[PDB]
Amino acid sequence: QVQLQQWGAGLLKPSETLSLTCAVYGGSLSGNFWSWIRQPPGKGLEWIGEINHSGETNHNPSLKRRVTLSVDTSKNQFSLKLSSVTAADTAVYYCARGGPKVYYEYWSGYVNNCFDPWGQGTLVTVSSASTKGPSVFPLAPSSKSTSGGTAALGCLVKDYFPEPVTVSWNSGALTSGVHTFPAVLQSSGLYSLSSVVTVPSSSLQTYICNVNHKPSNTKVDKRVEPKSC
Amino acid sequence: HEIVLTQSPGTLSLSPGERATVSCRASQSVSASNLAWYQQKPGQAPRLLIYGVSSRPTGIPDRFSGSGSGTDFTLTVSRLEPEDFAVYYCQQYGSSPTFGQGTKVEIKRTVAAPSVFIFPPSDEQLKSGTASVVCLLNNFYPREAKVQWKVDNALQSGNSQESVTEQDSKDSTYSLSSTLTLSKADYEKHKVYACEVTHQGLSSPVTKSFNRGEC
Repeated sequence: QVQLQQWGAGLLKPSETLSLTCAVYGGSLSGNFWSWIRQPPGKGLEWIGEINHSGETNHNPSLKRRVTLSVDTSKNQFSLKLSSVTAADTAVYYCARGGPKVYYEYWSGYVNNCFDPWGQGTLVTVSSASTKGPSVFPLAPSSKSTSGGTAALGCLVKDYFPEPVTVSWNSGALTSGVHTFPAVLQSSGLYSLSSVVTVPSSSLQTYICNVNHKPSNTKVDKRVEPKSC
Repeated sequence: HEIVLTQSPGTLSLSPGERATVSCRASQSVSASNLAWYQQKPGQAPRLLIYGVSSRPTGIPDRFSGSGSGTDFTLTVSRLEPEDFAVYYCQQYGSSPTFGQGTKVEIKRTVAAPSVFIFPPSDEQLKSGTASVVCLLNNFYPREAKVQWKVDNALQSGNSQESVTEQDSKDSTYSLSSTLTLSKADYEKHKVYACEVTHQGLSSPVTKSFNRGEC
């Protein structure tokens, strides 16, 4: 079974050069093309490029003069460079085995340029921000955040970088009714998410959100008490 | 010339055990049978589901089939298993490899209106000079829910970001969170902050508002 192992820098500043590497195990680079494909968060797939064991490269014409593909046959690896990186390049980058080389009677070359197997995928984020700890603000329950015997509260994990952060409720004891939303990349380059929880009205009961950010090693235990409205 | 692939529909809402049909049209003819279908589950890499239009890789169950030619191709799931609800892409390799936008197969359930809550910014955040007003749309179906922000009945534009959860495993509903970010000064300059929600489960858009100072 041919296995693919991805690695490379997951953090870049704007205009820098993305560099990713993909090692092939259980098989050789010979006899197939090897492609890099990418997928922005919440969006579709986009074929970046392909390179074979001989060094021949092809790339998406929409990317113009950015793709630089390389092959290390001695290591059975292939690498992708994407210079002049921008915010539109923040994506999960997969490497996969492209089409094999077939030998027929009158023609020989590469066919069936589909992708199998796939790599695990490396998330490359483009941002001018550095490591920064989050600020946890209480989304407090009130008359505006209640519907009958059902109220809602939570926490806002604002301005942190990079991904990710973990949010628990009452040190993991509160799991039902919890919705931890995917983070959004703010215009400031910092991430931000919201973790809400639905509870009964009669309980309004201690609620504490535990936010953990490993890249900054910042842990915040914020108690959410009801406000007024 | 690149071959643009368009899949149909965008989202396919079916029940477990039903038949799923995903169409894939191309702007140009795909030579021979140079088309493949991939399946992707959330948080996972795309898996080769079908190669060569109709051929099936080793391990892929019999319920997945592929047909078509020229510019029209079709992926078919005869009996939708629970593990089949995911995104499906089509890719041509007659010329430069291009993908379709993708088709999401999700659980079909009854229309559920969102429970709309609103959260003012905390005093601790106002001390920092930024006001975040959060609007929560809890447990709704289908996923399509429009959130608009109105500051003193003035429609906002550009200062709002929303995030949606994956389809819940128990009730198959979605939840949405919309953050409206203003400066502390712009927050103190205004009074009424309202979140307007338009959803298929609502006979009219519901507005959850609060007046600054009283909240």
